Amino acid sequence: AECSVDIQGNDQMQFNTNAITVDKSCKQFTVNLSHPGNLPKNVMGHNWVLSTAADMQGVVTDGMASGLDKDYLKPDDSRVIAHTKLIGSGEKDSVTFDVSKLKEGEQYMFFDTFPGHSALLKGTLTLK
Ligand SMILES: [Cu+2]
Ligand SMILES: [Cu+2]
Repeated sequence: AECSVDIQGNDQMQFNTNAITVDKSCKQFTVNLSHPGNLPKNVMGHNWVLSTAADMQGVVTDGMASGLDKDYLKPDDSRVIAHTKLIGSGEKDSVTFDVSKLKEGEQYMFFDTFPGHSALLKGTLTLK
């Protein structure tokens, strides 16, 4: 079945999807992130970070304290299942992860850890 998704986050604080479904016959799953807009990474950086729904708050809280030079993730954060780089306008990055990290029945969120962004640049991810 399809095992990749293209995602944009723009300068208007939107990802172009808020809901990803990962087909359970996929062995790996790829997210391709790009960033329409004009603003640089240090003011309008976005990443795509996956964790369980329950872990999202703590990843976001620790990430935002970690600084730009950490790409806004706490180093060795074991809650992070997969993520792209933090990217600014005009840049792109992909991540491919093993679908065996995901479990059916569990709720996942993807989100941006750039400070303050996750209230807007987030959505759900389901293994179906
Ligand atoms: Cu397939
Ligand atoms: Cu952002």
